[PDB]
Amino acid sequence: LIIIGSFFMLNLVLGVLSGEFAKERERVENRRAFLKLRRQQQIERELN
Amino acid sequence: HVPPYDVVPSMRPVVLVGPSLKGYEVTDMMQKALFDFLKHRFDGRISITRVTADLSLAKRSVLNNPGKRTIIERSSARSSIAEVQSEIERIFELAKSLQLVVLDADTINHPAQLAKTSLAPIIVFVKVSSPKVLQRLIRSRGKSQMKHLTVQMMAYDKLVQCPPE
Repeated sequence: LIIIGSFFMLNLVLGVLSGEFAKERERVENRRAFLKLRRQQQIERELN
Repeated sequence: HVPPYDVVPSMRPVVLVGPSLKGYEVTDMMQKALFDFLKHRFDGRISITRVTADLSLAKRSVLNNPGKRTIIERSSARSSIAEVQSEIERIFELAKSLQLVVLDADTINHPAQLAKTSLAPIIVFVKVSSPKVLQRLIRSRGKSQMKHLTVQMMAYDKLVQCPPE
């Protein structure tokens, strides 16, 4: 009972959440925000 | 009637171009770093000379002798072209001594300004990769540079628009 309903279910939840997060990261808005952050970091390095 | 041969100094002079207008703080430190480095590492074989006056008025096919004497009271005799013309050959004599010489000219800010003359110098380009970094670098100096920041962008962008060849 414990093995099937508490560890297997936790594994399923972790897998589904990881897949959802991976799909969410590659969305257009998140990609644009990350590009902005990377460009700002390059600017800060060159400024330093 | 361009002659096949031109007279140039024996050792190529070195000129540093401002990433932006010379005589301003940011550029001034940009070239003083190189000047101190060449002086310190390469002492005993390199001479440093400063040209306070202009150097862009070096012409060879204008006239036989414009303003040969200072007592002519001509428009060109009492003008600044005489001193600039006298500045030309001292680079030649320093080059004839085999010692490398640089030019600390505060007027030339573009390679084309000093390309058709008989100096034929080595031009060193110090530039920031992006104007975004340059704007904040200018901002870091203080409120004094905020006034000339506006005209200081164009001296950078026009210069970087120049072809790299």
